[PDB]
Order: sequence, then C-alpha cells, then structure tokens
Amino acid sequence: DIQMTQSPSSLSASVGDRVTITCRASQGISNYLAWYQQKPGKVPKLLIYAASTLQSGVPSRFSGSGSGTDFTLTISSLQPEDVATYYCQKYNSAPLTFGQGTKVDIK
Amino acid sequence: VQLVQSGAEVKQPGSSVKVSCKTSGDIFSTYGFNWVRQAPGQGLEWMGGIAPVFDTLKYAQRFQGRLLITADESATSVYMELSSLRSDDTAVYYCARAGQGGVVGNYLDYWGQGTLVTVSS
Amino acid sequence: GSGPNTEFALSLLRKNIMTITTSKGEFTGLGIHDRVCVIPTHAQPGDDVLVNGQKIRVKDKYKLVLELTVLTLDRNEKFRDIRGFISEDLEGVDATLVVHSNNFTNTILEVGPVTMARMIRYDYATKTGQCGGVLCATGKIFGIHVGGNGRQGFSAQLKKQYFV
Repeated sequence: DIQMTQSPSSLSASVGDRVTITCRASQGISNYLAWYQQKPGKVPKLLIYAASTLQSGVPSRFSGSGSGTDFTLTISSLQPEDVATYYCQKYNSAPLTFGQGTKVDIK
Repeated sequence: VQLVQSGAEVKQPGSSVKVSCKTSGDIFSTYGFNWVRQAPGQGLEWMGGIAPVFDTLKYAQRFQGRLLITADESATSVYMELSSLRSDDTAVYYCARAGQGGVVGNYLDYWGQGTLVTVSS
Repeated sequence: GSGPNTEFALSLLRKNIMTITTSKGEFTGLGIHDRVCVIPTHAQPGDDVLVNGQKIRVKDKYKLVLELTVLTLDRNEKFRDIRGFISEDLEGVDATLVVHSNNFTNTILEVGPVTMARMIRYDYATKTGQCGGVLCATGKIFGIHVGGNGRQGFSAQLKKQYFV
C-alpha cells in the first residue's frame, strides 16, 4: 500500500524547546494532510488541516508546513500540556492513512 | 457536536462485534463518519467510513471482506461490525466526523469517546 | 484532481445531478430534495422532460425570486436532501463546477476562487453546453452555471430560502 512515515518516532525535550516533527508520504498528496494530538489517555484531537491551517482554538505555538510529500509540524515553545503523541494523516483519497506517530515527552 | 459510542465489549476469537455511534440528526444527515482503531500502546489505524446523505462507503483494504459499516436514520447513528475476531483486534474503536460535510475523505474534526473491544485468547 | 472536493462532486453526480433534456437541448439539473430540482430558465422546460434519458412528466414548474426554474417531477425516486449544503460563504473558496450534459458527462472542472459581481463569477474559459452545472465545494453548493463571457463563467446563486 502507501506509507506515511514520521521522524523522529519519539523524543524528550525541555519546556520552552522548539520541537520539529516531520512526515513523509510515499506518494504526493498535495496539501491534504492533517496533524492530530493525542494526550495520554485522551481521544485524538485535530491540530492542523490542509497541511498548515490551524484548527480554531489551537495555540499559535503550533504550526505546520509543506506540500506534496514532505511535511513538518513545529511547536515553537514546548509546554507541559503538549506531552502527547502526534500523528499525521493523508486525506487526498482513501485510504486515510495515519503515520506511525511521534511520542513527545518532557524530561 | 456530539458523538456518543456504545460501551465496552469482550469477545472470543471467531465472533463479531458491533459498535454504534450516535449524533444529533442535523449532523447525521450532512456529514461523513470514519472508524479508526488503536491497539494498546500502538498507533491510529483507519478502518473505514460512511457518508449517509450520499450512501458513500469506503473500506480499508486491510479489513475488506470482514468489516461492515452501516447507518440508521431513525437512531441517527452509524455502526461498524467487525467479524472473525482475532486477538490482535483488541483495540479502542473511535468514531470520528469528517470535516466540512458530504464526504468520508477529509480531516477528522470531532471524535467519539472510544469503545474498548477486548478479544480474549 | 483529488481531495474532498472531488469526492463531494462525484457523490453529487451519483445522487443529485442529472441530464435534463428539453426541446432546447441538454442541460445539467440539480435535484434539491424530494422531487424538486433546478435548471436554468433558458432551458424552457415543457410538460415533459428527459431525466437522464427517461421521459418524466413535470408536475409543476416556476421561476424563482434570476434565470433559475424549479421543477417538481412525476418520478418514483426521491433526491437526497442537499439543502443543508446550500451556502453563501464563498470567499476564499476554490470551487468546482460539476456538469453532466452534452459531451461533458461526469465532468468536474476546477474553476478556482469565486466572487460576487449580482452573480457568482469564476475565472475559467467556459464552453457552451455546460449550462446548469453545479458550482460547489466540499460541503457547499453555491449556484447553477447560467452563462459566461468567453473568459469567465457566471452562476445564479442558490439560497436556502428558496426551498421550504
């Protein structure tokens, strides 16, 4: 099938750190990419769609970029409430494949 | 926006499970809905989706042939039924709304609370 | 060429967009709900129309309160209720025009951003034979294509008030 791969798969950073997560699609998906945040024990939550559009209510320290095959989610200043697993997902067409997820922790 | 799913289930290998997802009725008749699952400690896995207003159905190849997704307007609910359960099907099953309306294939802006299905063996 | 816009257009083609043939030729028509559908007034429907080639009696016809005519058809099938998608939020929107008539069957044209000018205007060199095409985006139906000037196309705006 198709591959959505994220890098890194997990990381530990400090409060206030800039954090960058990438997503690669094996095929071009233009900008049909969404980013989700799943806090421990919570349901996933939409952070970004159309690759770079913030869902309403999401803090401005989250940003997305990219088009085609290479995408980036940035957290400009890592906050304690940001500990979570972050997933990308394509929706150019079915299947609506999720990346494997990137676990973000704080030392 | 509210998506209320049915409660936890315990099943034996080889049987089937049906999970329901209830919404308001305005939302049922305009939006699409997707089933996404998550095994313990693992990632999110897309299973399929339905847009009742257009009878749009989409199934992931991995579940094709043993997954049935349906809708009932009187109950304003959508459903997933997974058959030939194996222990690797132990997972939390999520109902999620596709954004904007009229489509299955879109970003997922609202999620139900999830339903744990435990397959023993 | 993909994305939710395409899926929305394809589902509309599957359930609500037809070819309506009158004595003036083939037009794209949009089923709204029940047995109500919409065509350009220029099509001048009589007492019978062809709906995708089937002869169907027109139970009722009337112009709206703008080049659009509403038909109630004597038909078995009901239309999927798409009234919830009728929208006037079109700015910042890359729209598609969905046509199903003449040589343009199952045709999804990406017409770009759309604005009011009053009709909806979109910058795409329209050909003849596309009248009635449904101007839409994901979850949004904006209007019915009723003409052009050779470099832009124009759509009559649809409103929820037109259908009780």
